[PDB]
Parts: sequence; C-alpha cells; structure tokens
Amino acid sequence: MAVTITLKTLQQQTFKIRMEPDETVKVLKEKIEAEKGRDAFPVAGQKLIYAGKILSDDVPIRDYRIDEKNFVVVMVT
Amino acid sequence: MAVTITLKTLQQQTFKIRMEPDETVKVLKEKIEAEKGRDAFPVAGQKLIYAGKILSDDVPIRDYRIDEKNFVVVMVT
Repeated sequence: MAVTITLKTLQQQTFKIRMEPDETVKVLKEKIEAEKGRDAFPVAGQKLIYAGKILSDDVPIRDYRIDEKNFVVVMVT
Repeated sequence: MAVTITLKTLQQQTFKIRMEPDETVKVLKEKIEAEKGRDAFPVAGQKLIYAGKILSDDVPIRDYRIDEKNFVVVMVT
C-alpha cells in the first residue's frame, strides 16, 4: 500500500508526498519538484537526508524504512 | 579504514573483496568482475543480495552496514 513521506526544507517548511514502496528516491524527487517547483527544487539539485544518509536515486523508497512520523530533509545544491 | 566483503556465488563459491567504505556498490561489482571474470560476472549482469535487499549501484557500501562475517550473494542475470 502507498507510503506517506513528510519532508522538511531548509526554510522549515513541511509537506507530504504519497508514493508506492517500490518507487525510487528519484520518483520522490520528481514528486517534490511537482509540489515545490523547478525554480527552487529541480530534481538534479535535490539532496534528501534521512537516518544519517544521503538518499540514492535508484533505491526503492521502502529500502530506507522511512517512518511517516519523522522528517526527510530536502536541501538543494 | 577499508572494509572486507565476503561474497557467495550460486555455485557456493566464496571469495573476498576489500574496498573503501565510501566506494559504491558499482565499484564492488567492478571488483567482482576483476576477480571472477567478465565471462560469468559482467558488471551489468550482477545482482547483489544482502539483508533482504538488492544492492543499488550508486549507494556507498557503508550505507548497507555489511558485516565481514556474513555473505553478500552475487547472482548474474
């Protein structure tokens, strides 16, 4: 069943993205870009931080075991 | 400091690869191909299985927290 990810930006703004467990980190970034815009959140610039790691694009989201009740921090470089 | 990975093939053969913790799964596969040959272990065909996951190429090996005292299974498709 779909998983909910709660994201936090450097400006302390929060928002949620729903995805399937087999969809990758790359798909999460694409969803973020749709929600937050290409101007400030282009896919290629996004760095996602969770559990002391920088999340890798081709990993299925399930493999990071992300709890809906924590935050994934989204930074842009 | 370098990490040692112990691998097992489908033919029940074992072997070790030494790498740095920041080197990726892709680098592990390249090392496997050097040790085991392009004929049977081409990088593009290798699937690495550990902790109920298929290891993703661009992830630093450290992020999977692989114990030298367990096996990473290498299959080729």
